[PDB]
Amino acid sequence: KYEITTIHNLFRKLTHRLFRR
Repeated sequence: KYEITTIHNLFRKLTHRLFRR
């Protein structure tokens, strides 16, 4: 559950800020 669930729930901060950067 860490592909589309936690990936956008616990990474939303990075995805919107510095996903890979």
